[PDB]
Amino acid sequence: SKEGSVAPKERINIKYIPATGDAQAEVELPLKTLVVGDFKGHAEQTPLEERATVTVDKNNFEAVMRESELKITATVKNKLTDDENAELPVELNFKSLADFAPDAVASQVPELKKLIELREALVALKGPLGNIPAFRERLQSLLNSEESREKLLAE
Amino acid sequence: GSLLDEIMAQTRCAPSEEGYDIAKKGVAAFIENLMGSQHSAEPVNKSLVDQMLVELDKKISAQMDEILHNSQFQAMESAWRGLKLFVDRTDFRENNKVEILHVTKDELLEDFEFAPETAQSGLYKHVYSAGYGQFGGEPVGAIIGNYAFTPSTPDMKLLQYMGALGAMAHAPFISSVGPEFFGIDSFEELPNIKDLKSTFESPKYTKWRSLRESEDARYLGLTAPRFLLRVPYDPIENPVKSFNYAENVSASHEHYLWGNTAFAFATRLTDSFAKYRWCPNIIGPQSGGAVEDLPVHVFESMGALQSKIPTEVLITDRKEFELAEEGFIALTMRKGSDNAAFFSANSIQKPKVFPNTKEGKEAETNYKLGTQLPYMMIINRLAHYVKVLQREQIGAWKERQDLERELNSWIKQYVADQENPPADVRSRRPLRAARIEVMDVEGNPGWYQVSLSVRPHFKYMGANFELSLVGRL
Amino acid sequence: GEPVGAIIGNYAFTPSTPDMKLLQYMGALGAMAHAPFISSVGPEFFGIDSFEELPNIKDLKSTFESP
Repeated sequence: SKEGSVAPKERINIKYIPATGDAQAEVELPLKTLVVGDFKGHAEQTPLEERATVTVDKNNFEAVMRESELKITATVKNKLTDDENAELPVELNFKSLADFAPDAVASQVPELKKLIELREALVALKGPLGNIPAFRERLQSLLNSEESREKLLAE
Repeated sequence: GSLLDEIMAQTRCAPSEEGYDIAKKGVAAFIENLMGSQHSAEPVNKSLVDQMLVELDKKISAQMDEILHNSQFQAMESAWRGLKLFVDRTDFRENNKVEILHVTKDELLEDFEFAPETAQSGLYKHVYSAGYGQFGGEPVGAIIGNYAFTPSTPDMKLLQYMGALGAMAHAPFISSVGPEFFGIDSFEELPNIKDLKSTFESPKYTKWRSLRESEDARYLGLTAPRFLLRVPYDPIENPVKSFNYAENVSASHEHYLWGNTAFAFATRLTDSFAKYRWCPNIIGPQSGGAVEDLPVHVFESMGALQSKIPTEVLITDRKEFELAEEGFIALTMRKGSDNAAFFSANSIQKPKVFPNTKEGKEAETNYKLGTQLPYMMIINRLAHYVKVLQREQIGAWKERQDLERELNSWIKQYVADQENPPADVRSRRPLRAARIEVMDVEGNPGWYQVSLSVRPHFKYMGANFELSLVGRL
Repeated sequence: GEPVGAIIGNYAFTPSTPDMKLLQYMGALGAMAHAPFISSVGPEFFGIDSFEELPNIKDLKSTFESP
C-alpha cells in the first residue's frame, strides 16, 4: 500500500494520488475527554495513582491496541465434535482491529487452524476437478484398489 | 506412489515446482470423507466438495458463535470497539484529544475508599491534577463512564464521589444506567412500563433521590439505553477473507455487540466542539444531538422483513419526557432507519422548589438553568479558559481596574447581546450577557473576589398548537 | 526530453515468482514515470499449456482463487 514515487528534488514531483482527500481543524486547549472504564480482561495489581493514561487518536489507535496486550483466555463450548458436554479453552492475542474478525480469531485457535487448512485444501481441489474428466476414471480404480488406497491415506 | 502419479498427470503443477504440497493435501483429504457416499463423477464431486463445505461451515461457524459471544469476550469487545466509534467520529484535527484510563468499576470505589478525602484520591490525580490542575496542561472536558450502574449502595457511593469530583475539576461524569436500574432484568420490556414516575418514588431508591437533591449532582449525567456496534457478518453483505461466515444470531438479543452510550453521547459533545468550539449543541435531531450512522441488521421476522432496532427499545415521546423530568439523557431511535436523537441532556439534579416570593419565583428559574447541562458546558469552559488565562498572569504588574479590563475585554468576544443574531453568531458566541464585579479582600490586600455572571441563549422545547376552525377568516 | 507514454512488454508472463517479482518492480516503475506497462500473459498463465482450449474453461473465477 505504497505509491511508487521518486526522490524529492528542485524539480517537481507529481504523484498520482489515487486517494481523494480530507481536511483538518484546530483550537485552544482541545476539549479533552477522559474515557474511563474496563478495557482489558482482568484487574491490574498496581494501585490507581501509579498507572498512566494513554492518548489515542485515529493514527495511533493501532499502536495503543497492540501495546495493551488484550489477552482473552476463557473456556468456551466445544461444538467441533458430537459431544454436547465438551468444553474447549482458547488463547487469544489481539494486536489490530482486524484481530476481532473470525479470520484472525480462528487463526489463533489451533483446532480451527486445521479446519481452514481443510477448506483451503478443498478450494484447491475444485479448480482442477471438473476440468479433467479422467479423475473419476481413477476414483473407480481407487474403488477397485482398496488396499493400496488406505496405505496412502495414513501418509 | 500412485498419488505422485496423479500430480504428474495433473499438468498444471506436475514437475514439483509450486503448490504441489498443498494440492497433495487436497486429494488425500477428500478421499477420507468420500466413503460416506461413493460416487464417481467430477461435476457431482464439484457439488460434493461444496457439500463438504456447507457441512464444514456448520462445524466452524457453530464454534465461532461460541468463541465469540462470550461474557469475557463480548464485554471486552463492546468496551473497546465502542472506543473506535468514539475515535472515528471525532475530528482530532479540530483540537480534540481523548485520554484512556484502565480502571475496573470495582477498583474505582475502592480507590475512593482509599483516600480519606476526594481531593486526595487516585482518580482525582488523573482528572484534576494531571490535566486541569497543571500549568500548561490541557484540562478535562468530560469523563466517559463505561459502566453499568445499579441503584445499590456500591453505585450510589461512587456517584456521590463522582459528583464531588465533577464539581472540583468542572467536568461532568457521563455514564449509563443498566436494565436492573429500572428493575426489569431484561431490557426490551421498557415501553411496557406504564408509570415510571412511581417507580422512582420507591424505598429502594433512597440513595438515588438523595443523590438528586445534592448540590454536586449537577456534574452527573446518566445516559441512554444502549446502542449497536457490530453488524453480524454475512457471506454476501459483509464477508470475511477466504471464508464464508454467517453469524447465527439467536432470539437472545444479548449476543449483538451492544455498546455503552456514554461513548455515543460524548460523540455529540465533541462533534459540537469540532464545529463551533463550544458545546451547548447536544440536544437536536437537526441541531447536533443526532447520533447518525448506526448499525442496522435486516432480518426476517414472523413473515415480514424488519430491521433490528439499533437501540434496544423504541423510546416514545412520553417515555422520553418522563425520563427527562427524572434526570436521564435518553436516546430515541428514528424508527425505520439508522439514526437516533437526543432531546434533553438534563443532569440528575432536581429543580428545587423555592417559595412563592418575588425572588423565589425568580431563583427557581435561575436554579433550573443549572441542572440542564448544555449550560454547564458553556461555563465549564468558562472555568477552564479562565483558570488557564489567569495562571499566566501571576507575577505581573496589574490593578483591580486592570483586572476588570482583562476579563471584560476578554469575555465580550463570547457575548452577542442581541435578540436575534444569525445561527452562527449564536453558537460561536454562546453567552448573551456577562457581568464581572471585581472586589477586594481586606487584611491581606491583593486578593480579588470577582463575580463572573454569564447568561446563555435559550433553545426550543415544547409548544401547544391549539387548532380550531374559524370558517370566514 | 520527450516523456514516456507507455511501455510495450514483448513478453509471455507466467504466474511464477520470477514473473510476479518483475511486475512488482514494473508497477513501481510505472508509478514513478506515470506510464503503464502493457504486456501479455501466456497460455500457461491460465494453466492450459495449449491455447485453443480457452473457451472450454467453464469457470474462470475459481481458477484465479487458487494457491
